[PDB]
Amino acid sequence: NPAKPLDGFRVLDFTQNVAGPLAGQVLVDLGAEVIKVEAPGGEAARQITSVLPGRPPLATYFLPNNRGKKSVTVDLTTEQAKQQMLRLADTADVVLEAFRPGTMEKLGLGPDDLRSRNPNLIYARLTAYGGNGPHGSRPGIDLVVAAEAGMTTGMPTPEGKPQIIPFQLVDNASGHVLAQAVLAALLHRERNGVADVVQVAMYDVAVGLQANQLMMHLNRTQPSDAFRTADGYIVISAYVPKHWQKLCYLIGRPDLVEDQRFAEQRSRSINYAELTAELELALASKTATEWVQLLQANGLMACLAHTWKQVVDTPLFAENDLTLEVGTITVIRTPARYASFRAVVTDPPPTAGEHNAVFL
Amino acid sequence: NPAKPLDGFRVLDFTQNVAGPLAGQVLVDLGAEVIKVEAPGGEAARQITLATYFLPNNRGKKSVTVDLTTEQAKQQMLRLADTADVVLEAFRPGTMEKLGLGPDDLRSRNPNLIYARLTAYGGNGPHGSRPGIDLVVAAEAGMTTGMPTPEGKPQIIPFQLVDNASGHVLAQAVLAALLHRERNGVADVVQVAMYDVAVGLQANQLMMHLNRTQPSDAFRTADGYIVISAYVPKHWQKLCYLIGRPDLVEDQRFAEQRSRSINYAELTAELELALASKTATEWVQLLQANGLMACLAHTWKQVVDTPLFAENDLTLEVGRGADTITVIRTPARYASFRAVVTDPPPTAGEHNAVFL
Repeated sequence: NPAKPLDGFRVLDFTQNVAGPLAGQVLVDLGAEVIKVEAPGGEAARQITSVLPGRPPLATYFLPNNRGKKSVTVDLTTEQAKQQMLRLADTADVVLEAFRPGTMEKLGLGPDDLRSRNPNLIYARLTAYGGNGPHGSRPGIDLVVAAEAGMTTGMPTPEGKPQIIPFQLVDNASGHVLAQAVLAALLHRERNGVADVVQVAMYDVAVGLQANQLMMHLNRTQPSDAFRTADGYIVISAYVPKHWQKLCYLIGRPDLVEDQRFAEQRSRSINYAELTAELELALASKTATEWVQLLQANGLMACLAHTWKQVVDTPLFAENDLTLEVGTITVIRTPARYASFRAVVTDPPPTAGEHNAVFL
Repeated sequence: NPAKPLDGFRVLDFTQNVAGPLAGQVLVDLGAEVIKVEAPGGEAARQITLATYFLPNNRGKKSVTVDLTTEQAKQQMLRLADTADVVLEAFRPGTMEKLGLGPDDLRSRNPNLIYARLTAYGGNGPHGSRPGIDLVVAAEAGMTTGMPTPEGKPQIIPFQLVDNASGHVLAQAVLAALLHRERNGVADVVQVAMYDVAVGLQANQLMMHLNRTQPSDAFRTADGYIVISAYVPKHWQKLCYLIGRPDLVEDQRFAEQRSRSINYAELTAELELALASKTATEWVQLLQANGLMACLAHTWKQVVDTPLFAENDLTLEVGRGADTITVIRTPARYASFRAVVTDPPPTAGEHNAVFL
């Protein structure tokens, strides 16, 4: 019922898989009409399912990021689709595209093709590596882009194998950055009358996520770690003088405050190895849950390293109202929250080509 | 010279550390006037060196120095907010209210003011009231799951992904709010919790517990590891011929995609047997020439020197002539204007005279 930021805006979404569609989902949550353009028979990600005992399989990649969207089914190689897409684009505020560089141009749907017809059209491109040269022309997925951008650095594994982060951080981060860039473009148009071309590379996002560590190499705080306890590990960050002193008294080790090895913070960094040893000797007297309870009650930053299975059952997780029901299946909402409207949609994903008679 | 999306907008930035200032930096790049509010001595992050935390996210901002506990600074902030379009704040829940600078305090005076709050855990109740930093929020949101360590220690990701992702999400939400105000006349309160962002980055992994593909990994070679993803039927087949193992294509253990996943341990031994005859660099060259996804697992020291890194124009220089400092630009790019700034960070309190 209440107004949403993007009411009245129409988005043509050519993207597949996760990053581009998440950006589409963010736009939907903000009130835009987002029209998926899929290959005949539907997007391939519709078929990639996970087993749910006693129930139809769950399209774990497709369903969460295409709720409340509309769908047209079209074969982009034929002349008929080209014309339908050109007519559909004349009515659009935004085009979202995530093919590898050069594709849309070969189809006759490039930024120049579409923008010559519609001077108010915002054109947004998401690629793996940028399309700025020969090395950046390649297709990629999360796992390979993450590793090529350096995200395995400094994480030792038992076998000496590079550590591969087991969630799709580059995809999901890229989705939000693209959404950000579309929003900026919409504002640019609204205020200045300029309809822009926007480009986001997953590689650039990944580099950005590691910017501080990368920076030391562009130019030729303890205790803050996980620690053994009597039972399980505890994560503690207490390196600011007030917190550090507080910590030493709380674990029953006042001697550490004035120990010349640990008294100043720089000493804590140089003698970092000795410090974790002293802390773990002291932390041995309680379980991690007990230490977490004690340290938090005294205003120190500490927590358990929860597993995914544990996270979803914590009181904090329940408190933040992070889930929605899609008719039933449970999914996670987009992170940004607003007071004057709810940035969620209850609608299910569209069936493949559901709105062909409506838009073609 | 050319118009920028946020020309004419003024932002009041109370944020510290990485997450919030990154959002401010995006706003600067998009043309906004962003005014930092710092402690009298200057933000603490100015001193944590050389300055890996402060310099990259505060270029082109202006700076005022004030002690927020005093009534004089309180009044100065209230007058300044009367002129502002956006407030960015990243203290723990309840803090700004205690200073008399909460959303109702500021929005009562300025009905067009957008108020944006970045917290660690949300502030929606008792559990989400705590302060936090990247490392602790990441572990509490589940980001150590499924990563085995030599010593059995939980694996802590050594870069600030939750901070930097949160900044972009905040920037996104501020942009949405600006459009909301522009089109619907609503000046909103915006909230982004780092925990919520962290949950979102892991959404598919979390989702399996709310309701209920090979080869794609790193592999040993003669020298170094190679990362390969070739699990799609057409790609799987190409890989087998290129590494000299046509027998693997029809091998009952590996012929179907589901089989490769079940027998991934055997698959890995067979693949590494073949990959042992060449260096990782050699395999990357060969596999890419044939349209397969493969790369080295570069270190940070290596990434910066690659031809790919150079192609994408990812760095900018801060200062003039010699002894400039190199930083990384924000990722989104635009044709009608450059989302970059040359200007250096402000000195502590540099604009005290102009704003207070």
